[PDB]
Amino acid sequence: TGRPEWIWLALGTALMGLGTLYFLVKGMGVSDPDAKKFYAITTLVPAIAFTMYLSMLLGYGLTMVPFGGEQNPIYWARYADWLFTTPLLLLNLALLVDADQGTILALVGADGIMIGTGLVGALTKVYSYRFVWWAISTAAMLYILYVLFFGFSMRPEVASTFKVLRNVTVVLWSAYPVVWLIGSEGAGIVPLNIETLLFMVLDVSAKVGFGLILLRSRAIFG
Ligand SMILES: CC(C)CCCCCCCCCCCCC(C)CCCCCCCC(C)C
Ligand SMILES: CC(C)CCCCCCCCCCCCC(C)CCCCCCCC(C)C
Ligand SMILES: *C/C=C(C)/C=C/C=C(C)/C=C/C1=C(C)CCCC1(C)C
Repeated sequence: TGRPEWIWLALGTALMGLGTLYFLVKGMGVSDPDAKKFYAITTLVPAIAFTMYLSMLLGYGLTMVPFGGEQNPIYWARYADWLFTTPLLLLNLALLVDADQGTILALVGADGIMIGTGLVGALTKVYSYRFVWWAISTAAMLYILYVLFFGFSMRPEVASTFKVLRNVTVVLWSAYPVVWLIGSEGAGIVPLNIETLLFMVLDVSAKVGFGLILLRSRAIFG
């Protein structure tokens, strides 16, 4: 289409759809209750992202936000996606290490704050305050990363996959605040189409690459 980032939204739609169908097919037959949860979470995540990617691709998940005296294209549909998929991703981690309920509530809650303040920052029309919201959201993110590293005798398989995915998590999730800051939601240093490319590469890796690593490990089986 006529938005140059369409190709990345189309590619992301395709890859999230394909990942969803792959994991769907893959978890066919699975009968281990514990495995079941990881497959459910793991399939649901790019399923949701598939729909929100599609929503962006078709223009529904896009709005215009006036700031800097300009009419700025903001893909709000990403926060609808992340609002659900990032806690689910954190749930995969939390389940893996058998986290306490209170740690799960702290993560999910921190995560909703992260995304909702990100969303608020995304939609805020006073340019400076956009970054106040960025900052609070980043602080929730840093809280989450804190908890993933310092907040948790588990099976060596679980520990191993958990350390890998945790690593994967810290490196990819940390990139999102940077992209937002330098891209069109923030300082407008990086153009929207490049930003969408970046978020697509992060999202696919954070969702599909992450679940391919998780769904590969025997850590998911009781
Ligand atoms: C009781 C304790 C822990 C601290 C009180 C001492 C006073 C110092 C200020 C707070 C410092 C503690 C956190 C250290 C790490 C940081 C990254 C602090 C960043 C400071 C800047 C803005 C964030 C808000 C703050 C007012 C803490
Ligand atoms: C059979 C397997 C392993 C995967 C098929 C599921 C579908 C999803 C798409 C491929 C995902 C797997 C790799 C995860 C990591 C990444 C960094 C993917 C980046 C995607 C974007 C462009 C690169 C080309 C791709 C089409 C894989
Ligand atoms: C499914 C995709 C994932 C894992 C997306 C993760 C997104 C984040 C970690 C977002 C973080 C942000 C902040 C820390 C700063 C403000 C803006 C955000 C929402 C991009």
